[PDB]
Amino acid sequence: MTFYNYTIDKGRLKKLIALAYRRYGSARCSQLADELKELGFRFATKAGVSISVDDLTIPPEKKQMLEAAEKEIRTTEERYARGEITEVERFQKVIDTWNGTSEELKDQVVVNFRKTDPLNSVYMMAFSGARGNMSQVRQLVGMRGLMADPQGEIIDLPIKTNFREGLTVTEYVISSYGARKGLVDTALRTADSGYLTRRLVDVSQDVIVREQDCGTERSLRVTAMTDGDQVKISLADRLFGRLLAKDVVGPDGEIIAKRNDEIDEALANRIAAVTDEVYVRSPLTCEAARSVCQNCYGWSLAHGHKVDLGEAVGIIAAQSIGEPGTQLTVARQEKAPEDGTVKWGKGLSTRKVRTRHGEDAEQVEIAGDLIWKGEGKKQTYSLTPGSLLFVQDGQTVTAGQLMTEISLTERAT
Amino acid sequence: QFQIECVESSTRKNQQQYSKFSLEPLDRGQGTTVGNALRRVLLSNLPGAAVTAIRIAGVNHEFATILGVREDVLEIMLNMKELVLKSYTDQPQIGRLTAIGPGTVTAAQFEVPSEVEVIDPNQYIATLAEGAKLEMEFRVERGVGYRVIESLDFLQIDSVFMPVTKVNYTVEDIRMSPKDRLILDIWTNGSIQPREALSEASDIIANLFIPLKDLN
Amino acid sequence: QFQIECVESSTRKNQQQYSKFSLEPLDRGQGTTVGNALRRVLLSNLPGAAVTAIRIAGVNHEFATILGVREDVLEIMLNMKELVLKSYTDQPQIGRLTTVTAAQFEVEVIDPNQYIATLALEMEFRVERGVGYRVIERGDFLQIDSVFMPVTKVNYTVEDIRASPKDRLILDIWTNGSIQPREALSEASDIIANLFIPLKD
Amino acid sequence: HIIYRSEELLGAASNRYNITVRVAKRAKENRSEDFDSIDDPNMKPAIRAIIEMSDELT
Amino acid sequence: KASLNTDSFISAASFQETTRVLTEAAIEGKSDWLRGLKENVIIGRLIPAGTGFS
Amino acid sequence: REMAIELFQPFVIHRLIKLGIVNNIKAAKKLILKGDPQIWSVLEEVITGHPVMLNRAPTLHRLGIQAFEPILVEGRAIQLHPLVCPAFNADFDGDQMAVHVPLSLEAQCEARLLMLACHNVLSPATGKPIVAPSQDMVLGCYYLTAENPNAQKGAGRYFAGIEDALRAYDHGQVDLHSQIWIRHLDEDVVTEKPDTEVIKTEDLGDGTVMKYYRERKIREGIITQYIQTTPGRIIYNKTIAEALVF
Amino acid sequence: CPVETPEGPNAGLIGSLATCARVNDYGFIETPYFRVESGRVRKDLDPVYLTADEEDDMRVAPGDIPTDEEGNIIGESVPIRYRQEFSTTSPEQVDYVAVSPVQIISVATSMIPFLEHDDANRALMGSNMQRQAVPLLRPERPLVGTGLEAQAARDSGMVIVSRTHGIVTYVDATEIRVQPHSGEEIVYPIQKYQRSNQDTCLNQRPLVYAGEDVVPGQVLADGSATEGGELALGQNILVAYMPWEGYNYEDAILISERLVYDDVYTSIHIEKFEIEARQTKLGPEEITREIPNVGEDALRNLDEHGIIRIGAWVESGDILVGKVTPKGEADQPPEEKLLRAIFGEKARDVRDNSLRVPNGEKGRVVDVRVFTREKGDELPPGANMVVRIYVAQKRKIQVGDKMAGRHGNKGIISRILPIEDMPYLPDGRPIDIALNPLGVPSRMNVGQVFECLLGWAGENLGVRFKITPFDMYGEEASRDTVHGLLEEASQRPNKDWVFNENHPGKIQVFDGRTGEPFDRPITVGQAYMLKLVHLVDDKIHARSTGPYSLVTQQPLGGKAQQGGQRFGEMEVWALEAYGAAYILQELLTVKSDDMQGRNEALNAIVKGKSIPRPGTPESFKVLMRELQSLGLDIAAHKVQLSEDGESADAE
RNA sequence: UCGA
Ligand SMILES: [Mg+2]
Ligand SMILES: [Zn+2]
Repeated sequence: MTFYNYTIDKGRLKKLIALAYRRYGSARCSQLADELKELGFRFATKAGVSISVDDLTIPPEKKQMLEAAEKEIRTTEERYARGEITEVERFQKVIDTWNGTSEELKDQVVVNFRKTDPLNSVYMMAFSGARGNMSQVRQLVGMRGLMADPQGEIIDLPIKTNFREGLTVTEYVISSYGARKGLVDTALRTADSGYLTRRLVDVSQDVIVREQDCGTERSLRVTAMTDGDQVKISLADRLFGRLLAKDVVGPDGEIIAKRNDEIDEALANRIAAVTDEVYVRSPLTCEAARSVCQNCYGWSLAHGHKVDLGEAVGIIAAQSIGEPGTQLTVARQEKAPEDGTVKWGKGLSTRKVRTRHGEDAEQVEIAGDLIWKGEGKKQTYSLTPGSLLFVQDGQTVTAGQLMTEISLTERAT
Repeated sequence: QFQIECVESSTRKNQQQYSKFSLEPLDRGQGTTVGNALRRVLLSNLPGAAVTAIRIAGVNHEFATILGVREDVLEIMLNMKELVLKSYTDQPQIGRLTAIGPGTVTAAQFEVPSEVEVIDPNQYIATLAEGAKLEMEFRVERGVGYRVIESLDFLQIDSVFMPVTKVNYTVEDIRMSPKDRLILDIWTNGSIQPREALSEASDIIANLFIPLKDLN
Repeated sequence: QFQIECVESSTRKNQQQYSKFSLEPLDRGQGTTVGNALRRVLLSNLPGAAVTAIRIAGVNHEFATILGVREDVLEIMLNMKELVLKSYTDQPQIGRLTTVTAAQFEVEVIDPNQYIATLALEMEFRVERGVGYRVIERGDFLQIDSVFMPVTKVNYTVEDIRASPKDRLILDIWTNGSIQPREALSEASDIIANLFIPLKD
Repeated sequence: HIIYRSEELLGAASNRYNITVRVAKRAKENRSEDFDSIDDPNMKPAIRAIIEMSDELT
Repeated sequence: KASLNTDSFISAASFQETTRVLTEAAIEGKSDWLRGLKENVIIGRLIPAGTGFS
Repeated sequence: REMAIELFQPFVIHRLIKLGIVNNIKAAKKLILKGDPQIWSVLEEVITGHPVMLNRAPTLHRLGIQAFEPILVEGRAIQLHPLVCPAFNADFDGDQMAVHVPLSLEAQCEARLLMLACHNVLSPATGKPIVAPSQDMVLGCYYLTAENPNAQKGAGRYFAGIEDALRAYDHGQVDLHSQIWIRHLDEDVVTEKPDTEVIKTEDLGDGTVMKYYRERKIREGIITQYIQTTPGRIIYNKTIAEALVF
Repeated sequence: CPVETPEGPNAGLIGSLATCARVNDYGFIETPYFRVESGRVRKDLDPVYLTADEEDDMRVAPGDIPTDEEGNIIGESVPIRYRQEFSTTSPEQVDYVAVSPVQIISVATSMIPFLEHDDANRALMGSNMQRQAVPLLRPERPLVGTGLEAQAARDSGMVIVSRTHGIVTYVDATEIRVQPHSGEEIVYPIQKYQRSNQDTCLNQRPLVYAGEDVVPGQVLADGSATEGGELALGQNILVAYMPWEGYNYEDAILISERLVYDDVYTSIHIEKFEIEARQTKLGPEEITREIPNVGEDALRNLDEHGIIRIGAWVESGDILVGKVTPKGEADQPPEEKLLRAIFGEKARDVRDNSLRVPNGEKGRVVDVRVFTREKGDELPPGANMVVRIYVAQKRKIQVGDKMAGRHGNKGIISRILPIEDMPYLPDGRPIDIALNPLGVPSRMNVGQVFECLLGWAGENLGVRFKITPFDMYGEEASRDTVHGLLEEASQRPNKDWVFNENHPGKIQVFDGRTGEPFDRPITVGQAYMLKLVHLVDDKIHARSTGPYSLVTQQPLGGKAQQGGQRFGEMEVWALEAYGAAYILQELLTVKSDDMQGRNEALNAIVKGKSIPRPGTPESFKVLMRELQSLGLDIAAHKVQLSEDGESADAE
């Protein structure tokens, strides 16, 4: 037995249920979940968790961040009356200010729930994942945000209050535009997902595992599903419950992975740490007569072992896709720790351009070392083509000032 | 040890009797054992008496009216449901009521037999206005707790038999000894005394632990 | 109208007895006030015997090690804490001690083989009788923490007897081994009965 | 302990849709053999086919 | 489209375009051998999956 | 009771003629609608071992139809288990569930061996289980294994094993979030932010060295090992021991 | 109204008119507005009632701006709406202002206090659940009411109002007699327990006494769901936001036993039954008492006319009207001819068609009005005597009923605990409802916490606050109103435990079973809960074997006609994904659409030996004959050795 | 029309 010496969340409870299935089966796993809910029902009544008004702790830095955000709006409205910015440049400054202000309020809520009191009734329901969510907490103690029109146009007037301070009559009809849009989109979602599930059944109703083996040699190459910069599905999550078609020989010809070997949960972590492209058996490459082979399909994901002869895999495949159908709705920042005068140089042809905001920025279309002045710390920075710089040759920046913004369409009127 | 005393004994206008008791001394953690066990018996196990059935002598069901009375049969049965009565015979009794005149009907106009008394007078029943007459009669039966009603023109009422309304107790420390001091508040409806309800509640708990120490 | 019997009993390899009782018939609501009042008396208000103070030669404080013994002197304070015995309400006496060799002692010792030492040792302890617990703060005999707990675990469940409805109390008593679970129920019922007899008046 | 006896029967059989037919075909033999006046209300013929098949499995 | 171009005319007429499948099946003289699911439900027999496989 | 007497009506009538109470169906149907207490004793002996399939519309996945073993309860609603609530996607604000009763002997063996709720822990879509604490039991387990830095009441005490701390929780010795050292000789101890480094190395006499850690305290030459934890985490770890080891 | 709309299929197509909205003679909706002249709201004259012409011409401010006492407007930046866009301009440039903050919402949304603190999705549900609350036996006015309940009660038409400004003379339970002054005795009739359309009561109770001056517009007699003056749809009882032992797990309600014996949430439902003595061509039907095969067990409440009396307690399975029907079959089987020839007792020519009480129905009969011919009323053709029976019953609150509040916190009661098991306040008062606090922060139901904490302040004071929605100073009108009035209730010398300095909206609650206090303080308060029409009695349905369809020979569907549950296409796909092939064949053959398989399956359970292999279902043979009538030669064959013959599925 |  092992000793869990940490605080138990919802996601740490699902790892305990999945560990009891792999070792003991289904009868002892259901008894573990039957005893874990006697423990949860007993110590929730003994705790006495309750919601109150003052449990919704509004952070005291909200007033200091709302009057600082309105100063950036007041210095933009006065620039609009001088003809220095357009209507699109004024609209891009107002929306990016209030959306950026709500991100500082959302991060201040999580910090204030850990320094003031770790055992808070709103924080316990959201951090443990019982019923709350951070999109629902920020509407209770933070800012509501920027709502949109019934057609989709974001209104420039924000809702600075929340459900604890109370909305106004003007802020209630703006919030009703999204409540009606979210209500009529739910009823049309069930009619589109219901017809999609029916079409997936009739196209795969006669897909029954009839034979044991077919004797094919084709395979399907699977890799890590990376959506550009960040990864979504790892290699260990795709090899789970699928047989092998080729040997994996990474270190010195390692024979730990052979052909037609059932990959377990811990075995998929060993293949993903050696190679990146694994050839597995798939029903796309299956050569069978009006059926899918038993080795080409893989494991039963609800039983933990291989599939049996004579069971419809197409009905389970059509039901697994149509079930979540009703619940389906590039540049970095730069900084400088030293204040001084930048050195442009003749090596970069920094041309003048205009950004999406109402400010001028010299656009650099080539490389170059944007070196700023310093006493002992020579702060240097590299350029990038297509981005823009802000500092001019001869200007003394302040402490921690933004030097530039390096980079790591649709038509509208 | 175990000195029982009464701190105060308040009494409302013939409708409630509040008394404050005290227990000193006790053990290190027996302030909750004596306190909570005496509260659960006083609120659910004390027997009482109330009006079970009413024959109004002229209306067969409950969803009709009487010509001349301000209230119908249903509002009369709700006023007699909260009537405070007591008895000693352990038998269903019969009490009558007549009313002629334009005045209101109170609990003092009843005709109860021997060993059955009305504790609270001036209980509001339906009023008469100068042109009618009420000849209803009621049945007084004893019971424990709350009974479910699931003869000749009798209307059954789901009466209650709880003479004690609310019991409150706090545990206080005395001044090395970890002993406690328990005070108790008993609120009755006048049908029984709080000193008599404490003696009856202590009889049930003492008899619940008689055959657990002799046979074992 | 009341009957009480034991459903089944069990005893492990160590002397730790266990029994399950049944209370029938109880009134509506009386099954909870009986099982909860019996739980607080059986776990807290029960006299027991334990080791409260030991004395080992060559040991000055609770963190120094003694030559010859594999474990520290804190382990001797923990192994002597779970010593199952009964003093039969006597005056505090002096006990002596000369594999584990737990079978020898200078009071009837129940299950006399749990753990003493694994040396390749002269101890002098005392036995007191009381109720509750005591925590010894640091700063002759070395007084250790002792817990007088003759009954370790009490579980009770209340279910409906028939369909006025009745209740049925199923009481489970996990004793230490010094006293019987049937005997511990008769002692705990004597304490609750002595608190309501002068209250009846 | 009936749910613990069913998980041992479904395991080490290689076909969960075939060993449930042998339980259903043995329960009809236990029902025809229990046609006398003695009828146990706790041990159904469908439950007795699972206990008897797990004892002969070992 | 793949649901209507199958070998069974009963499984295609119950899904969509009943007047178009039965017109093509009558002229071509198609034959359903009751293979697979969604036919034995209409016929009234055991499905070939599950325990009705063998 | 009034719904089970209608669903299991041919099974009650067969038991009445077999026991010798009635002789036909007309004598049995008049005895059922009369309301005798002997009829409910027959209905109690019939439903034992008879599986009943429960079903909630709409049926999105295949775990929306599961079989159960019914019991006669008091009231007029179906007492559903709270653990199968994410499976049926059922909420207690007006949901109605359809009840179905099998007849043949082959249908009873398929509802028990293939359609029972205890054998449906894992979902058919992914490999992740859905029978898990969801809303009210996660909050009971988060508060149990939490850390309250104000209500200690006897923190920093050494106890002899797991069973010594459970006997100290029934008394008023320790709280739920007290810092408690527990002598535990096992090495498989998982925790948040684990470490293998040894800080504050203290050496005793006769060559014995104490290996101090952030949460552990191991006496090296392993002789003893003390674990700093809360008594709420000991009650949680004791529940997994009595459920997985039988 | 942007909030009140039904959810589901008709989401947005069925709207509701607002509070101050008005339709002119042309058919356009108008809204009143106050004139603003030079930054000063001219609240002296009548409004303008603009007919949606303020879009491209006028600048309209809502009713939320802070104004002064006839001087000016306090705010410097007034948010307005101009050409369907929101903007903040100068207060001297505006033209019109709204007359009320409840002008946007309807008359049902305005009954929700603290509407600005609740979400718009839960305010949609709170307005729909308020229109489903049953009238209780003794209603009670809310303590946190909005103040608009008095106007909605008089405009409903079920409240007797005065018109003469006179002196009340005689008051009883049936009429109220006053005399007009500056044929002088008018009689106001009072209906007593009349049946409604949704099986509820329409009882009216007298309010005034004899010898009292009245005014035109004064309540003389309130309705069933109406208290004195204002409307009352529920009760004010104690609430606590604490999880119990799984009894309030997922939107479930735990109530106490005190709500049962105090007649709280007890409504009266009056059902109506119908029978008719029609004209059968074999012989005329008449209502008699001597009906065959029914003894003295059901002929106790008849007055020798076949019809029941008034005030008879009927239960499930009784006989309300005993009606016979003549038959002319004369097609007796040889088994029944031998059984009748032994013991005699030759069968009559009549058949018992008596009106009976359905399953799970009981009550007291209150109206046995019979409408026959030659009495002054018209009858439908083919009918001799029309009997109408009205049965009233008193339903208490039970396990399985659906209760809700004014903020969308609906739920179903799962357990009714006694008062000694519920938690209790430190004065000894127990807790009625133990609600779950987990559903509060996930749905943004903040106004229900403001309502219970303010109603608890009105409980200890007895003042019955009236709080209008949509304020005043920000953060000084909702938090410091509740916490400021809770401090005033704690200043009493008898109530010091009501308010705490550390935790303001919380007190210490003790457990009822063990007597030990909980570890954390719990928010208590006086919540206003309603009782909806979705009771547990109307959802019970079961069927063993009943009627069947006309063509497909399948079981019917319906609670009132003993129907069966439908096993649709999504339910077949779950069993097809399982291994349940024998359960799927059983549900489609021996339980539906088989005139032969249903007989052998029912005979197998009674005898005790089940048989396999059911026959061909009836619904396939109907489709086979329908495709042959379309001109398609479709048939079934056999592929056996040297034999290709068509099979006869019908014959 | 109304519930999920
Ligand atoms: Mg639901
Ligand atoms: Zn293959």
